[PDB]
Amino acid sequence: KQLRFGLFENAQTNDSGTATWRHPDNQRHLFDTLDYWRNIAQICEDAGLDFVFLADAWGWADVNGERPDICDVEGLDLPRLDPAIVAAALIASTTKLGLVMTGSTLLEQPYSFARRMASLDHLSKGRIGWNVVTTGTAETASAAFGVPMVAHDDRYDMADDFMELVYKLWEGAWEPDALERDKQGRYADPAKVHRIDHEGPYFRSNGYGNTSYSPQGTPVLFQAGSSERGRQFGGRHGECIFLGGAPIPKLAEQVRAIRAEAVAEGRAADSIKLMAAFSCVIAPTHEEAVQKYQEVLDSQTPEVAVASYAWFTGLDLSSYDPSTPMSELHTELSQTQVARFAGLTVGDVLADWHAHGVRTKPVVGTPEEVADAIVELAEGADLDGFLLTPVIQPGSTIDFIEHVLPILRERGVAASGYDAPTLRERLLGTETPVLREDHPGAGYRAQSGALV
Amino acid sequence: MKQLRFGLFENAQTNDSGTATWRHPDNQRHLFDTLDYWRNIAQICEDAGLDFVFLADAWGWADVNGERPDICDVEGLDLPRLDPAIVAAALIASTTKLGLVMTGSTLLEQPYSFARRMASLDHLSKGRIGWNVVTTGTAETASAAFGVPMVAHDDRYDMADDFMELVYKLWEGAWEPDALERDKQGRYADPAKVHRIDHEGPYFRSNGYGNTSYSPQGTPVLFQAGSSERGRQFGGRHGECIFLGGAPIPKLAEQVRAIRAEAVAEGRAADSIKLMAAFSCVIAPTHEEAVQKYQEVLDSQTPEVAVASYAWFTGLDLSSYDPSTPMSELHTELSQTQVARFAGLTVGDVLADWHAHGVRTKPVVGTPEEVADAIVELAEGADLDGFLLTPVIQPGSTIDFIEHVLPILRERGVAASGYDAPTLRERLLGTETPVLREDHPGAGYRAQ
Repeated sequence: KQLRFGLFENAQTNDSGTATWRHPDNQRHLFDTLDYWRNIAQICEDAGLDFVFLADAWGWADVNGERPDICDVEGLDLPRLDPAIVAAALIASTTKLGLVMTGSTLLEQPYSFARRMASLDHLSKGRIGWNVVTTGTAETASAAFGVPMVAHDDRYDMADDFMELVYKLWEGAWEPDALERDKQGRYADPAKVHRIDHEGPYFRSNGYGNTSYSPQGTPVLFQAGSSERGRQFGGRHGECIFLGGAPIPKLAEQVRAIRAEAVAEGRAADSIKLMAAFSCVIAPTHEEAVQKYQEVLDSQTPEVAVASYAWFTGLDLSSYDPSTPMSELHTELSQTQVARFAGLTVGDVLADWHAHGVRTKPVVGTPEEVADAIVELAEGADLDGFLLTPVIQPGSTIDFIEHVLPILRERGVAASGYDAPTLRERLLGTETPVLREDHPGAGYRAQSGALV
Repeated sequence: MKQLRFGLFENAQTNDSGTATWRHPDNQRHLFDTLDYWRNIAQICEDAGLDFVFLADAWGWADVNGERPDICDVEGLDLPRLDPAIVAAALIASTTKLGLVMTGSTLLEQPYSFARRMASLDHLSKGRIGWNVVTTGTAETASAAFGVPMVAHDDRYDMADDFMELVYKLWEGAWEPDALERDKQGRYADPAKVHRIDHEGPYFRSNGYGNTSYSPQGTPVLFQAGSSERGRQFGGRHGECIFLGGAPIPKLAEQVRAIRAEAVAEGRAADSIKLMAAFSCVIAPTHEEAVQKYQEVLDSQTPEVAVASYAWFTGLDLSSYDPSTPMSELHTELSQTQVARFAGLTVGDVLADWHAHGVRTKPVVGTPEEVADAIVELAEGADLDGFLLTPVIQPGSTIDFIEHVLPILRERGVAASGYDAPTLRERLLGTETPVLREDHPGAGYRAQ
């Protein structure tokens, strides 16, 4: 089993509730220059990484109903760039690297979104993926768009309706061989160009699709929802599921559950790929790696943690002493919070948040120790790959590539280069660039008997 | 002496404007869906010092009597196409000075995500982005695709005004130009320089912060075309560069004066709005070889195309009349307004004109000196600031203009020798910095 590796990026300086931008080796304060992205992409492509994944966000920080000064002083939330634009600009400087971007079913218009993603897939020759997001933090983003809030219980129903429409546009509107472009013959075969018809609870569309059938048809579908409804959505539509950090026995159960959901959806258990978020700090000795991790933590302003904790969870902890038990708060807590905080103090909670926010806890050690950790995760939890989540850029990515990946390649668990041109062929380990027949999007193909 | 600016009119699809010469052996835009076609075009333009490449856009498709007929696919008349923002982003990495201008529709875009998309292009390109502000579109097809109702024809410019006010607030007022400090020993950004916007218009609403900080140009260079009195009022308020269609010097000159008067009425300097005329040509060493070169272009287009695309573009289906019939005499209601121009022409005459150029301008056909003389006479007679080159065959029409006509214009001193500034606004408007002029309405939305 050869594992796949991708890089997690954000088109902004800080991510995931942390703020290590002041670290002397951190360069992502330069996120708004193309040279930052060209350098990152060339590092990944020279190493044979399977893809770079661009996360996204639409909203901003909300601490007690306002956006406090510390959000600007430490660049906690803003500004950012549009990931589709970054992805498109990286097409020109890469040839094999996959490019994966977040796109929101809550805020995108499906018809223009389908044309945009298919245009990326044409120009890149089949290297595009889409991380399907439905939630976010939604409250700020909705006021930015002037649109009403969609209840949390309906967001995945809206996402289901969104998927049905983009499947019609990507798979049902133009047959794969419709374009002929023979100057002495036909431009296109009119019998292979179809009007679509869609009338759902949230979206409606009637008529032709702008873009013809792209090299992959549908971009590789990534998904990371962790709620019960979110895992059902991923088991039905996701080809690659991103899992956040957890102990090996918990990851193993999550993987088992997701494969079982895929099976209940009529898909082969191994036709869905599971990739875990993975962070590391690498140095030539274990003691130096521990010290290097401490220096990352020391680079974050101490006041950040309590602000970003309130933003991400809604719980404001600023007024309390660090020794205050989490049982003795003023507010009442969901049951979930009382179980997770059992025996902890405010200082415990903020110190843990300071260290990694919602990012995975890093594996800290020598190159061989980090490589051993990767193999134990993969064998212990039945994983198909890892999403590298850097703590400092570009250094965290360079360190992994230069010191860890060679050990993994020697051990036979990482590939040596690029043996397939499209993202789907490489990730799904097939010689077919289009969706599998047991995937829902395949049911919309006109050449296979779909309606209209 | 006025130094004219030049841009290239492109389309992210094979055929445009109701014509279809894709079958010509030298036409390469059947490969519009490959990056190599666009890399090549952009490199030709940038090496020549052309100010920009302009990517038009469309969301609809052909309608003839409520059908999309088979000829549309057999000849690629309308579809398929690519998204022009994605093409433009992909050209950033292979260019350094070239302007990238793209159509964006105020009828269909959401202003908050559009503002972020355009400012992201502007950041990554270092201030080379333009936006052709489109306020029209087939309320039938494009709106059935999006599942939204037809915004009333007589309210489209009111909706566009509200769109503009909001994207101005996001681009100019949400983040001050120097808000980002990125000092690891100091502050990342100055909180006093990051502002919540509040907008409550008849069509759009937004409350909160903007995703993108102040981009190199602030606002993309604003292009506009629109013939009506209301469209001239809109262009005179918002447009920095105005595209005019094909017209003889007297009418072109009157349109230039009217548009500058509208800019003046909005408190702008009369010369701070630039007028660019569409221009097409076929060039060859002798006049006779140029006539023959054009004829081969016309001969490459299938005869049955013209009557089909004419019905699509105008709603008038001429397919059932023999070519002898005249248009003032047989069948169907005409508007008392439009159809006078049909006097003294047969059906075959209309379709022969339409076959030649569709909605594009009639090409100037001749020698390099004849084409250069046409350009200078248009510019001097109409007080134009530049020209939008519309090719008949790509890439050859662009190559021929660059290799044979542009040197003459430069030798005569009516075109600059090369790039004079790195950003699009500095080149087109002569500003001292890349940001909007202080007398442009968009600058009124800057903070303080």
